[PDB]
Amino acid sequence: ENLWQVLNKANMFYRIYSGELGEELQYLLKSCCTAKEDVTTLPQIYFKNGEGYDILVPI
RNA sequence: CUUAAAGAGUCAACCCUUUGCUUAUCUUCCCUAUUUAAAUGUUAGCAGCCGCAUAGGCUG
Repeated sequence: ENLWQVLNKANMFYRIYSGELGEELQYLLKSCCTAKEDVTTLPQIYFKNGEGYDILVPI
């Protein structure tokens, strides 16, 4: 199994997330938990937010 | 300015063959269709003869 199987059974990602297996592991997990952004080849719609619109990109 | 914006699914074909749904059946008794009454509505628009008339008159 790759990392995707082991992190997703028996609530293992929440176990590393709440640090039952270690706070330095919490760090390792969060070092991979980042927000990378790209808006190309994605839908961009307008949603009314009250007297104006927001360009929502639904992911 | 709508998970906005955009897009060629194309092609091809042997469903075969086989077959016993036969067998025997009581439908059946019953019994009131009874009674009337204008056909009226002129109920016919005819037969000859006087005539050129299929115009018009006469005769019963």
